[PDB]
Amino acid sequence: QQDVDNFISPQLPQMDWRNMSARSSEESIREEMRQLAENDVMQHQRV
Amino acid sequence: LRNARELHRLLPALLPLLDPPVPTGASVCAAHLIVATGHVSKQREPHMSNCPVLERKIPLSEIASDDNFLKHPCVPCLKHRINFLASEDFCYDFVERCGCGTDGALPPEWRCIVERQFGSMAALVEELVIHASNRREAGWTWLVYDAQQAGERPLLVVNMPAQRSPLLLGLWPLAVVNVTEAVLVEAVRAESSGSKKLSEIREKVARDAVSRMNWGFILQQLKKAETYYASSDRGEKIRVHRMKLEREAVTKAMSGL
Amino acid sequence: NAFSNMLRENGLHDTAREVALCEAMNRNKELA
Amino acid sequence: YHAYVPKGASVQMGETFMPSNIATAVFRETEAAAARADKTKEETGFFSQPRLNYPVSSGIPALFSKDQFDMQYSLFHRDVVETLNRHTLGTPLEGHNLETVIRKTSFDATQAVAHTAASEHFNYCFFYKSLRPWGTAPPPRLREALQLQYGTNGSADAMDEVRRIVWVTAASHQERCGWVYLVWSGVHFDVVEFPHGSCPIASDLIPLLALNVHESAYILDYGTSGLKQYVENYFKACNWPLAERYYLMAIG
Amino acid sequence: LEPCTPREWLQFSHRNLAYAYNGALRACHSLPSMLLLYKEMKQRGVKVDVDTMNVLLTRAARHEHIQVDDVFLLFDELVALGARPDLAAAETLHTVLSHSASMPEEWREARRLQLVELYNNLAMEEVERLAPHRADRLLKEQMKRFRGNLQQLGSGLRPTVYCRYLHTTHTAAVLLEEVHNFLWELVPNDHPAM
Amino acid sequence: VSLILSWDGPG
Amino acid sequence: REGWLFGQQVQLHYHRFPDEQLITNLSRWRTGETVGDIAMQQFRNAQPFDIED
Amino acid sequence: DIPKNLEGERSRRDLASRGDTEFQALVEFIEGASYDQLISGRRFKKVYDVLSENDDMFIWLCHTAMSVLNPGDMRSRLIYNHLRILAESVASGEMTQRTAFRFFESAVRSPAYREIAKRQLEGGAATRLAGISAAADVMRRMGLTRRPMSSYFELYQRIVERSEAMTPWGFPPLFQFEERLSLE
Amino acid sequence: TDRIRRYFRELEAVHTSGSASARGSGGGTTAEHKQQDQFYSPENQPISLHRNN
Amino acid sequence: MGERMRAIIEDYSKGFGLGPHGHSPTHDTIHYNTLNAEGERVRDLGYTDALGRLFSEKLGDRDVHQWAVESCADGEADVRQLLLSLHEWRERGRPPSLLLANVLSKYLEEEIAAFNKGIPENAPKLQLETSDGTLAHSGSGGSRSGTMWADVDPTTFALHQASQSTRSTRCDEPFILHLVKRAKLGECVTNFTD
Amino acid sequence: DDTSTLSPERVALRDELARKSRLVASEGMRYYNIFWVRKPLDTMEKEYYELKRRGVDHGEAIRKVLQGFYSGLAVKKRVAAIQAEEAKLTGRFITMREATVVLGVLAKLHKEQLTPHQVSLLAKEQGETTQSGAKLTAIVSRQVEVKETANDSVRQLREKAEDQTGFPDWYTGESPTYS
Amino acid sequence: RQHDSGVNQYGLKPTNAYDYINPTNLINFGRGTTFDNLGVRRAGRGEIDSSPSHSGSPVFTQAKLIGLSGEEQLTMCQSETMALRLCMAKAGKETCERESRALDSCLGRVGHLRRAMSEACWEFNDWFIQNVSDNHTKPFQHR
Amino acid sequence: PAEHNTLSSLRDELRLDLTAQSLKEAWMRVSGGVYFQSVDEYYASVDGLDAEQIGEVLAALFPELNCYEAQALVQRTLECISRPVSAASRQLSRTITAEAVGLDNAPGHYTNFLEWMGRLTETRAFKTEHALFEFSRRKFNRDDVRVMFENYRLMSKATLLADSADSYSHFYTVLKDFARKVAGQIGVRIDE
Amino acid sequence: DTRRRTLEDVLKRLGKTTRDLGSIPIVNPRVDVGLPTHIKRNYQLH
Ligand SMILES: [Mg+2]
Ligand SMILES: [Zn+2]
Repeated sequence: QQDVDNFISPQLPQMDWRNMSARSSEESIREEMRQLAENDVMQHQRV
Repeated sequence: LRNARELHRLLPALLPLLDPPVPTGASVCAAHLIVATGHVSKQREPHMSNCPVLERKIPLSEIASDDNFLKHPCVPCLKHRINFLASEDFCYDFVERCGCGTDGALPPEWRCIVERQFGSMAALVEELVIHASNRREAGWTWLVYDAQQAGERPLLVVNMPAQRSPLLLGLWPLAVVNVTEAVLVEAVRAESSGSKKLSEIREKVARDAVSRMNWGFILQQLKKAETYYASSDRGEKIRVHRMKLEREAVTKAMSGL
Repeated sequence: NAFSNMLRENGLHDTAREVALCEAMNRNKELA
Repeated sequence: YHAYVPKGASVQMGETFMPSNIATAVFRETEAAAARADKTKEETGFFSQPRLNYPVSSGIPALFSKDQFDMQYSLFHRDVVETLNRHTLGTPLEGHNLETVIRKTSFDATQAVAHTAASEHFNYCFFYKSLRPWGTAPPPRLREALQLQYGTNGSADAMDEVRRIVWVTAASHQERCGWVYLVWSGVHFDVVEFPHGSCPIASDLIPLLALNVHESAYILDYGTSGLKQYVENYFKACNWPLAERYYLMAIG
Repeated sequence: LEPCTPREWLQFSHRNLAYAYNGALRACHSLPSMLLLYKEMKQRGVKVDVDTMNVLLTRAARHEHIQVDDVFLLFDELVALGARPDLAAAETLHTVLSHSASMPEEWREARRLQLVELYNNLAMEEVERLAPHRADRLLKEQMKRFRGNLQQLGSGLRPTVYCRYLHTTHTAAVLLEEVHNFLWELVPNDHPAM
Repeated sequence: VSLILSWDGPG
Repeated sequence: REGWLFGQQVQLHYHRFPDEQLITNLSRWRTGETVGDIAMQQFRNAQPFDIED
Repeated sequence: DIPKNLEGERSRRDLASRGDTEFQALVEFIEGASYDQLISGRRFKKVYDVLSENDDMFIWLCHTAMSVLNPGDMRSRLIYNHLRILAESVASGEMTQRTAFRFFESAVRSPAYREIAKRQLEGGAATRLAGISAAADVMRRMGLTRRPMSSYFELYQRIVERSEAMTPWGFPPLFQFEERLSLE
Repeated sequence: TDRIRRYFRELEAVHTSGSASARGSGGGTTAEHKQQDQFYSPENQPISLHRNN
Repeated sequence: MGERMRAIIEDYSKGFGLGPHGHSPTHDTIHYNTLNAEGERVRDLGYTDALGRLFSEKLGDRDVHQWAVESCADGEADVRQLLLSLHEWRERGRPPSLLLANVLSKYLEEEIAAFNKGIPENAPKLQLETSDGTLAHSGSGGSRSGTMWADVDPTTFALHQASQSTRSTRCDEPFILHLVKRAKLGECVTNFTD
Repeated sequence: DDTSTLSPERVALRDELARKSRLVASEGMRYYNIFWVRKPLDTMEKEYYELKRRGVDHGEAIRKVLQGFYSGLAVKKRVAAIQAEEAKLTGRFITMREATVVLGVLAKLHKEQLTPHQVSLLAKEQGETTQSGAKLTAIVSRQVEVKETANDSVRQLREKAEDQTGFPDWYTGESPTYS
Repeated sequence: RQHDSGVNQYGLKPTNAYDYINPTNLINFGRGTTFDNLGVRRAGRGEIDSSPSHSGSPVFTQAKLIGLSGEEQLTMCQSETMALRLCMAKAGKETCERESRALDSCLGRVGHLRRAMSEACWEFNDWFIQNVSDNHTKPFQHR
Repeated sequence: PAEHNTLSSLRDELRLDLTAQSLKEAWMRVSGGVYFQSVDEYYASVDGLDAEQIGEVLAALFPELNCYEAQALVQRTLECISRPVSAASRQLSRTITAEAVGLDNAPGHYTNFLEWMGRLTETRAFKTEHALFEFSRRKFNRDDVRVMFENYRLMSKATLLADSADSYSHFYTVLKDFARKVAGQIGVRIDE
Repeated sequence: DTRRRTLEDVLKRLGKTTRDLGSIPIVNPRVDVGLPTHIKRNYQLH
């Protein structure tokens, strides 16, 4: 049944740096602040 | 600070192995050394057998002194040392150029760019300050130009781990602030002298470093940059290189056939 | 393999090992 | 009276040398001290600096002046701790061990603040605990262990060799920000160099000795070129028997 | 536990003790701690296994300071006690024979000869096992692996095992493909062919 | 062997 | 002695003291199992409903 | 169940020559696996009783630790001594558990106690660490157990099991301690 | 809650048995297991264990 | 019997006077030696001079008495005196008498030089100078010998330094037999009380 | 005795504060109560009363105090990201996108049960990929052969450093010189 | 000591003067009586005199509370059984076992659900005995 | 709990940081439904793959890591996906940090009593007591008993005198296997 | 431990105990060492 028929991609942490620098900008942190302050109201949802 | 002597001794043993990039020549620039030496693959150049710094027989700082190692140098080590030296004295030199608080004359064009980017000069002052102030290590903080997003964002502030150069990321260095702990220390003992928490004094070093900057130098730097990414030979070289990379993909894909 | 095989079965392991070693030793400089 | 006397002051005998002026200036400094003590009581976080087992009112013998060591203790380390506290409150890491902060913040860029501060806190601690003021002679069992590895046909060659390899390792870390440890891998000894914001527990080794290779450590005394002299002195002042009982506990 | 009562004797055997000791062996993470247990089980007569051999030889070949000499000595001794070598064992031996360039040449050739002997005995034994079941695909695979391992060792399946093989084949396709394989086994892969 | 059994060792 | 509601002999609760979740789980806490733990957070101080008219 | 009252030289000879009964029981139960004996449920029962003998005191201490809101600072030598003495009086039967408990909670602590309690506690529930550390300390310093660890282990374990129970730290006053009518 | 438990027992089941479609003869098998366990038994593949088939 | 035993012991062994925190050992709210915090503080420090180990390093193996007859030429000093003072200084750690300090000064001068040659300016050096009358090494700043302590009670000091295995007390036996017992029986030979 | 020290007004206040943000409520005590540290709930109540006695009404005082907290938190996590960047280009720290490579390894190991040999082989060919590995790799569809863009590597990290020029000197800016 | 303070060697320890004149009261409270069972007046469970009391009248309805085995009893699956019944009644040309599959799924779960409820209810009996019941000691309120 | 996304789905975008939550959702996406109670269970499923072997794979992938930090990375990832490992090594590290910090400025020395009370849970003596406690509840069987017996018969009067010194450890010598059983198969007889 | 006679058992077979030797520098009779050794070990005491 094989004969009929017939994620470890290396990612370097140095090459991501541009994206990390995007997160040091106070625009994106203004945004994460708004985001996290909207989610900080007490949730009654649980699972 | 000045490594010119140790590098004067080290360089001739590097240059024959750098002939790939360019061969033996009179004047070499620390920048081009830094980039030629920057990323070293374990695969191509390993530590040669009986590597004197591998078995901890000789220290990396003293490999410049003994001549036995200079005859038959271990490429990755020699490289690492040279990279470090060239980078650090590139830093000191650069800082001695930006660190002239001499002329309080501030260019109009610089303001013109900075307000478009940040929205004021105080905004940039504050960017530099919080980037130099809050650091994971005591390094140097750089203000540089990146051609990538350059239409949108001309400038950004990267604080580099230790003495590592921004040229290594393909960024064009404009200015630099020295937060290395020698500065912090002599600052501390400059305060107890006359005629306290670390955080606030290293931020005081940050924003008394920013006030001592010479903006004209940054004008020349930025203009040089823009001119460079505007050059034809830049485009041409890019084309020729990517052409080579394509030929290589093709021939390596044909090799298995 | 005619020798070491006999010696292993007759109880002598070490001499058998050395002799096999010696036969391979011979074969090396016989073929080369 | 100990509770009433401020933190820095020494309690001693009156020699009646005090002119009324400086006698009043002192009371004013004490009042200020009381105020700043009231605010430090509330600024107090979860973690805190370690109590020192040995008196540092004078320097650490053969190693540090008073100003050097107290620029490590009361300046850099306490900043590290303020940082650590700022960033471990309001996070899932509230009120856990120094370990479970170091270990659960390992290798992530997002929590790099917490991890760096944590590991520096540990390193400084272990450094203080690695210094015995007049030094000590390395115990027999540890010497037997080290000799079986580093020693080449010489008597306690392992001691000169270990205090050589430590020097070499120290000089071979160029950035001058970090730590040098003598550690037990669990199958063998070795001398490892950790960069700033990294720790032996994070790499799951077992630390024996610590040496502080930060330039801020040797600058006030040995200058910028004085690292060799610095290490050489450190071994005059180090604590071996500690390293030994840690080694023996590691083994069983 | 040594049996005490007749009831306890009915639970007991040397050949089963093998199983228990194999477990206790897979438990030890270091070769040194294993060696002791092994010495015991050797001394109190305990029937010893393929498995005792696999768990010993693996953790002897990973152990950093072992003289390759003793790995092979140990194998030999396990076999003298009547453990049946199998593919895993032979293959581990093979891997140990690669990582040693530091030994005398005659030693390396002696042990290579023994290893080829072993792989061939294995291949035969395994043909006899798989043939009566009309397993052809599976058998062909196992042969593919024996052949593959025997070529790195600079030899091949002997003609003998090819004879015993060919007489047990069922499909014609397999018969011809097998003669084919045997021929290719003699020459390198760039060789002239029609 | 008598020596190896009787010897004190400083000298 | 009787509670008013159903005549209970105790006052109803689930938890009382600040430490109990910690002290109960202490080995897990030194280990560091409890870092992202949402069970020791959600229900730590959780008390019964008021069932009363 | 005649408690032996202490006596002359033979009785102290046999207080000093006693050894570990916690262990001897265990041995004698084990010994039933010998070829010439059977394994007895009686021998086992005796082992069980000796192991689980620590409910009269350990239970009491569990109550002092977990059953009392705000028993002051339990590290302080004053309250600590209160607890120590009462413990040694629950062992050796000099006091009822109920009486020693009501003694503990009614013991003298500090003037204007509640109004100092408003400077620490909101609902008057202190932290339970000091209580357990003191309660283990007392059993260690008093000679309560032959093997040192057992004290701490039992006091800890019994608390952990009760943690799962509905209204865990409250108790009906009649069943909480010794009284005419008891629970099974 | 039961739903969750069942979901994650059938998942890990599916991966233990799906490993066989990942590795046929890759490993995990002992020689002693070849002796003892390859025989038909009530745990392996019984015929039927019940009356009235 | 046990209770009054405990009472006598706890009453006789209790401390008194004022501690480092300025209060009694029995004081109400504030405590000393929390969780053997002082015990550990002795564990990691230990009681030893720097001078002590410099001496025990330079002397090395050779006989104490021999050394004493050497370091005194005939007219120098009574051997009994510096023998006494040496014994009381090495074990039973004490401040060395200015006799022993003078002898050690002109003996060890190169080791003290080598220990003193690298030190920065404002940090404690190591010096033997008796220009001041008194010997108490709380008086010199602990810089006279290498001592970190003002005072250590003799018995504890002796126990601590004897927990270091350098000197021979039970090693009087033949040398090699002593070492073989040490190796094969370990230090766990005295686990056994028989 | 158990009687709330908290008067009903206080109760309503810190309850409202607590329900408008969970962060503020949990900050001091997430797991057990850490009682020797100050707590945001308290500090915020303090500066709330402070606002009220300067004449700010209820609503605006509450939202103002909450803004204070949130802005402080904004500072903190800006710092965290600023150091996060440095730490990622230091090379030894990892965000999720690389962690998926670690998980990738563990999962590949489990799924197809691997011999330690196969594992070591995996390691060396992944080392080859990691370092010598090239962007723009070509597949043969024949005539027609297509080149696409691959994963990360060190050589790629070189070519990124030279501006994809293939040369170490592109910087015309002034720097030190050596002769 | 080795057992309860309210129970001595021969039976319940007789405190009030009623016990000394009537000492049948010490040793016999009924036919669920054992000797360990004195002073604990409630006897085991499933046993005679095992029932807990609430303000003096015994609790004999426990199963009826959790809705196991009562007339008012909680029903797990209704929609299913109705759906399937509808299917059966409509026509005989098409037979739907899809409905019978949804239903038998439902049941398969129901079993474990019920064992859970029963277990929780026995825990309730235990709790009710500890913290509520007076053990038949207080006067009836219910008439 | 704060900053905890209650409604998160698997088709949500992967969070950036490494938390038990983020890593477990990640792992769910990568491996599918593979979940293990602890790290040694994972090492059970891979059968013969030690920490360091994998450590070489990761030391290859991330080039600037050490060899020690490469295994550490593995252990930290596995311990995030499952419980932390139980090892003598980590117990030692814990002890070492605990005493490297020393006393603390907590009022009653609170965190120190925490640490101390915890660290005694891992002790030999504590385990012995746990065994005696489960023993008291009749949690053993006949076999456990005969095992305890023949563990006892192996002592001498001398061993007793030595191991009765601790007042505990002899209880451990007898109960060792049973204690190890609480805290943590011959097939068919083949004859000649 | 060997086949040598200590001075101890020499005294036991002579029957002098420890008291009779009193004008001799030996204190501990049960050591194995010469007279000169005995003198040097006790020398600083007088
Ligand atoms: Mg009735
Ligand atoms: Zn090298």
